[PDB]
Amino acid sequence: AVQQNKPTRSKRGMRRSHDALTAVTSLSVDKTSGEKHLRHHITADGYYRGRKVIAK
Amino acid sequence: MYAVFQSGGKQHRVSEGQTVRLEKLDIATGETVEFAEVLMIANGEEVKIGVPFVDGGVIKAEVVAHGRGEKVKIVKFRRRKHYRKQQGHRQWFTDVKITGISA
Amino acid sequence: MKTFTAKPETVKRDWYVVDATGKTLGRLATELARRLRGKHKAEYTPHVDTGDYIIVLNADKVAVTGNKRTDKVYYHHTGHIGGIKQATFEEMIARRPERVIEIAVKGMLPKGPLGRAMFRKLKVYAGNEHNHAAQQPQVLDI
Amino acid sequence: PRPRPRPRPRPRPRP
Amino acid sequence: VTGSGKKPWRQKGTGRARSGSIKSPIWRSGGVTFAARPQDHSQKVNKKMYRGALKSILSELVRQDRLIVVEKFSVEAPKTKLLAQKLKDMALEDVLIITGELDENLFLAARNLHKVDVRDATGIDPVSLIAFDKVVMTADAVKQVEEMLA
Amino acid sequence: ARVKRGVIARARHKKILKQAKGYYGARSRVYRVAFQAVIKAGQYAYRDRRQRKRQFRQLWIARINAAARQNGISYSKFINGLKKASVEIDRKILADIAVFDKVAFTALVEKAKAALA
Amino acid sequence: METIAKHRHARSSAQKVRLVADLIRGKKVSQALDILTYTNKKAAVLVKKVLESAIANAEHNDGADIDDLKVTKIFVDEGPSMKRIMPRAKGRADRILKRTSHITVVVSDR
RNA sequence: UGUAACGGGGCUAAACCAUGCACCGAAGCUGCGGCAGCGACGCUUAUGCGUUGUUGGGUAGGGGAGCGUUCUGUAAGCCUGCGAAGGUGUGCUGUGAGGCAUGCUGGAGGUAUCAGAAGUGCGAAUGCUGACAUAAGUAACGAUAAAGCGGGUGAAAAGCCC
RNA sequence: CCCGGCGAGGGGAGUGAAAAAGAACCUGAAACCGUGUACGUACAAGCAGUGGGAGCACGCUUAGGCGUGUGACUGCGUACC
Repeated sequence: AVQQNKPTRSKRGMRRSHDALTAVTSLSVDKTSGEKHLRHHITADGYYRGRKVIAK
Repeated sequence: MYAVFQSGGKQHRVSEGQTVRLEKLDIATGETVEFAEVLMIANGEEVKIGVPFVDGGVIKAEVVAHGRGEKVKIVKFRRRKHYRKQQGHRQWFTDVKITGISA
Repeated sequence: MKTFTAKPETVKRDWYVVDATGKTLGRLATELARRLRGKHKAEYTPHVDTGDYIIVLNADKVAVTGNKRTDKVYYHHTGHIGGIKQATFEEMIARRPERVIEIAVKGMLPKGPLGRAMFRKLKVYAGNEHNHAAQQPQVLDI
Repeated sequence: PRPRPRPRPRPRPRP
Repeated sequence: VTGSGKKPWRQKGTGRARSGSIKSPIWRSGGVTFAARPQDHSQKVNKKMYRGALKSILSELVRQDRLIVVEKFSVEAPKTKLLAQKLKDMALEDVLIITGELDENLFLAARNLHKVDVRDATGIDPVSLIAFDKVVMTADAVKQVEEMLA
Repeated sequence: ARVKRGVIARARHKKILKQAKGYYGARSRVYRVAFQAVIKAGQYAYRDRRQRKRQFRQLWIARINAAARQNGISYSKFINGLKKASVEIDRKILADIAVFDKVAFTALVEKAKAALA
Repeated sequence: METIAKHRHARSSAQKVRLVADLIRGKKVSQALDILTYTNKKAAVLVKKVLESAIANAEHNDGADIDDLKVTKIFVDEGPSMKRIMPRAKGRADRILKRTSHITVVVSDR
């Protein structure tokens, strides 16, 4: 339940080796408006695959 | 041309031109020193093995320094017995430069 | 001055071929361990692998005195719940003839990364024909 | 800063 | 220490160390086991030891030619300017003015000068005969300090 | 006269941590652990000052015994032959002779072989 | 030209922000802003506000060349801890730390 | 629990008996240099010695000799805004506690030598106070009555308004 | 003045001997947490040090070699009270 000796910075650091975040690195430019967005996601303006899908 | 002689408790393999660090002698800084206790003289397939010493061989060397060595920390410790002793030491040395190897 | 210590990048290793036909296992593997460790060279360094490569042939032709051919049991444990296994000398020769010298040499070798490094230079072959003719291995009469 | 309920004691024996 | 004599926590049960009072010296806000008291540091000196030391001090003064005996020492006015004019003519700057009779005319003139001090012949002490570089005697002070030491 | 032990205690801990530089983990930052490490290192330094004279001597013996057997003589007979030949060259020089100049060691082996035989 | 730009007393632990800050170390400001736009962390919008503040300081206070601008050094240093009391069971108290951090972003052109 | 009654490899001599000669082998002994204690010593003389002999593992404990800090006299003297103390590094130095010089910060106090007085030297006491780690970004986010959508506000709306 | 939510915070400018004196404000130690640089480290078992020691990176006069930092491998080595 409790530890007998405290973990070091090594044991803490080697545990956090897999806690690093992952980048997206796959930004897709829009077909018509040419704005960056995620794959299979609409843009902030409301464009998806060139069509103004949201009209809002 | 490298020769082997005896010194203050140890032997050295020295050659003419190089310098060697050995134990402190009572020699002035500027005068020369002669080592007649040569043990072996090898001159490039001309070898001489003294028994015990080489007959007619002497090393005419020249002293350059008489300083003290590095400080070593002697630590005496006895666990759970309330004993601990600290002591330092700087051994005296003498830098000796070999200037002459007589066959 | 400071005594000589052999540099690992400047060592001069050699290739040797010995024949294990009619040889006593202890008397042979010890000499192989001596050459692998580098105790025969005047430039021996305890922390530097200065030995030579050894190619031993006829691994199954090694001989043992007395009744050790059927009574020398080679124990090894699998690390499991009840996995202790044993094999005699006669059985191990038929199954893994090359493993007899390797275990005998490794126990005669120092333990550690350096001892494992010098064990890599021991080439064992059950037959009398090896595939290391490219290194020009000379015959070692021992 | 409060203490703790203390470990529950076992039934004490005798001779 | 202004505080309570109440036990902080229980003797057992708690995981804390054993404590009986918050005024303990191993605690903050109160401590000092062996606290000082107003005491007397003066130590007794024998009469022959005190008189013997003064005679040995005066004997070393004439060996280091620091004792200057004169027939008289008195200023006409209590002004410190004319007293500072006086000892400068005899090439003295840091002296102990000791006279047989302490006159207020000389007492006032040496009150502001740091390096001089005026005393009465009966009121001599060892430290001023040592701290000051030179010491000057008038004629009748020598005959009064001779009998008081004997 | 209250004496504040601030400057003296900090300088005492800094001296210990200065000697403990290079140690792993808390043995170079924590004064409690470093002081044990420095004392243990000082004990090892005193101990290994004797083992250095042992390890080097047995190293030279291995050097001599290796080169002597290359010339066809055991170490036990080589030192005995050198002793009978009135030769006082120590194992430190003899190990360095065999490493560098193989020619001089062969003359020393032949000198010890003539005295032994 | 260095143009340091930091945000002290950020309401977040330094451990959580260092995960975000490690993503944009050694990257162009154009790519770093795009990375921080689609990163779903609270520290992602925290350091994005510092980064755009660092970009604006690199054009108004001194220098030029916004497109040729690289985030060379970035680090998160822990700040003061605001300490509260969390009432726990059995009448005992466990003291919690509202950990803060100092997000320092320095971006140059070389 | 696993060979597990040569340390292991392994050994028919690398096992046992007798003999001999070598070698390894301790901080033991010898060689060199250095320090200290004690007893003698030719004669030096409040002292070093060409010396000479011998000693120097150590708990409790006893004896002897020292280092460092604060304050006081020394000392209205000395250093110091061309930079004190403290802090942080380096190079020397003594057997040692330590000391000297100096790079940087710092900014106005410190203090020679010789004496005196201690609130005079912290690793431990489940020691006290304050700060920061640890487990760990883990449990948990506090009745399983339940939320879903649209519009508005706002930098940002699952929790605000309709 | 600019970024930022007419925020918080920061960067410029200015005052100031000094803003590594900005109100959390003289001096800012250690524990602890970081970033950069040099080396080692993903086949190698243990009080994590010590003796030896190759390699690498620098700092130098010398053109021979020392020093600093890391340190493969290796004998020895089971913390303090």
